[PDB]
Amino acid sequence: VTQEDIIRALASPLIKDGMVDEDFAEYVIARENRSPTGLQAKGVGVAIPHTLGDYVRDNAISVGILDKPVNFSGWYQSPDPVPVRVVFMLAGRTWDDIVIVLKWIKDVILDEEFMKRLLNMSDEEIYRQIYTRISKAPNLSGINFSREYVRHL
Amino acid sequence: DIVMTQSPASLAVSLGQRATISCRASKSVSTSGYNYMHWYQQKPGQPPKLLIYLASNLESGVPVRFSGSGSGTDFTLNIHPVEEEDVATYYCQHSRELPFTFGSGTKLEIKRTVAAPSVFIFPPSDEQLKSGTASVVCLLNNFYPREAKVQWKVDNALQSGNSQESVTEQDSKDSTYSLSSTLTLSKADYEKHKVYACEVTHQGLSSPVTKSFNRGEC
Amino acid sequence: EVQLQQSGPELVKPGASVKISCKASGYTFTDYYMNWVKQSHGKSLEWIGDINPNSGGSSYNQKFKARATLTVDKSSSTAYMELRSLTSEDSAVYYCVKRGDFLRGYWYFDVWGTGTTVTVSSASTKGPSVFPLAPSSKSTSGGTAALGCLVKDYFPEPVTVSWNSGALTSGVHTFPAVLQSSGLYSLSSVVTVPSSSLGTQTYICNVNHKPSNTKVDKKVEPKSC
Ligand SMILES: *[C@@H]1O[C@H](CO)[C@@H](O[C@@H]2O[C@H](CO)[C@@H](O)[C@H](O)[C@H]2NC(C)=O)[C@H](O)[C@H]1NC(C)=O
Repeated sequence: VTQEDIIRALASPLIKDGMVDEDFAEYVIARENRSPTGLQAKGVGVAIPHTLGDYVRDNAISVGILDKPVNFSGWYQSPDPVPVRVVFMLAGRTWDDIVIVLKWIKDVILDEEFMKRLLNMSDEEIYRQIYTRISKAPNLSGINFSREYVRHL
Repeated sequence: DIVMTQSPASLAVSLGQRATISCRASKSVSTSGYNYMHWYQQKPGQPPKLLIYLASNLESGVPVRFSGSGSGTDFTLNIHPVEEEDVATYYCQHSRELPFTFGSGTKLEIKRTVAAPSVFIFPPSDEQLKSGTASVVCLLNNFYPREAKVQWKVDNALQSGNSQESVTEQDSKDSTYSLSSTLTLSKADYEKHKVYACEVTHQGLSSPVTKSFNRGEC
Repeated sequence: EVQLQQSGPELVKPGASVKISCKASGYTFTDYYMNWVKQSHGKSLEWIGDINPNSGGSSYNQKFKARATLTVDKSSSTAYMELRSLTSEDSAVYYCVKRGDFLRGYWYFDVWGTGTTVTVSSASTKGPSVFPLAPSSKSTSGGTAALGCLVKDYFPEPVTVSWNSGALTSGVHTFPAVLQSSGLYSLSSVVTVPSSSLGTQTYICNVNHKPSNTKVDKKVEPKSC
């Protein structure tokens, strides 16, 4: 499973729910090889593949857990790939949409005990935890997160 | 962009007949199991109202007599029984890609039997005379068809060029129109003459109907 | 009930800018996208842009872009649209319309706003003169009679005409405005009532021309015999 398998498997529930165009994963792969998003989250490996957003019909997040970590390139220079265990796929219509969730995810990946729960929870327990935290946020209205956006790989 | 050729431009059906409005998209606006197509009804002088969304689904409250179909590039809006309140303009709209575009619009007018108009004439208000201009109004009320002939007569003289006509939209109940002919003339020219007539010619009248008044008599 | 109350009519000189308000009620304001659609004088609809009320993010049609600005006010649940460098081509009716689908990518429209008429010209606003169309002293001894109000020489559009503060609605026929040779608009509004009510029922037409702050109430009487 390379980055392209991970992206297309995470974009698949988005395209079926009618929130991104048909060739959505191919756009985010194109931007992944231009401005990658490998993040050495202080404990775990985290990648946030996202895109421009004119082909995005609604803001959504698709979460993917990697039991076997996969190398992702990081934007922070350093031609040393990142061992990534959690993938946060993002689709936002406008620049104003993506900036809000990006700071929210920055607070997600700087919460070790929360983050440690993701590694050893099922697709149901993960949805219950991210939904409850998205609900408590005063922003984040307009992002969609249903039970079909959690996938282990 | 996507060009949507809506057809027909005008649609004349009888009461209880079938109304079929077509909309063609220059590109396939269907992706996955989603037909991004919507229909709206705009009654005269009102904001548009939603009829159909996703090319087949009725909005909550829309009567079941409206239906939607179509897939890919050709879509159709249908009204199985056409009612008196259904006179409006219908637009199609696609949600496939940005920017959203609409059809040119389809105006639905319902056919009706001949209805003769009731004619009235109004002398200018004395409050208007102080302003230096007089306006004489002749009213044609609740008639079908829309085509009417209104002639002005001032002391038997047929006027020309000093009259403007205004026609209402088709009524949502009786399916008739109403016309107002306004004769504009100066106060000085208004009082040089006495008789002010309004001769109306219509399909519903075997002979023309004239409504007149004499300046000064009430 | 979901309601999109819009701002009042505007007269703008060419080269200037206008900002239209659109208050929303009856739903969680930040949940649904807000759109703006322009309808020209030919009654053809053109989509302007959408805005996410929660993030402020807006997407625009390319034709109107660099001139249209979409903003919201989350506290008062009000959507704003700003159009700059206006010309005569921008003289149209502008609607704020609600999305309708929550989070599904359907992107249809469920509710259209009340509408705001925007007229762009160099001419100054002028109020109308309301003159009564007195019912004929003949009429009919037991039949039907006709009366109304003549709204003459105003600019720009539009004018709202109601009868008896809205109580009288049946038989009313407010005609479309006609462009007079003087350049100004003119309107006639009529209503049919029974003859036995000319002395028992009082009839008043309520004309409102917002661009010139002209609100007139005129009682329509049968003229003195
Ligand atoms: C991600 O890439 C790194 C860097 O190429 C890989 O780490 C190297 O692994 C090889 C073989 O195991 C070692 O010989 C190198 O010394 C490693 N380089 C280091 C540690 O800097 C790593 O294996 C890759 N991970 C995956 C999952 O493919």
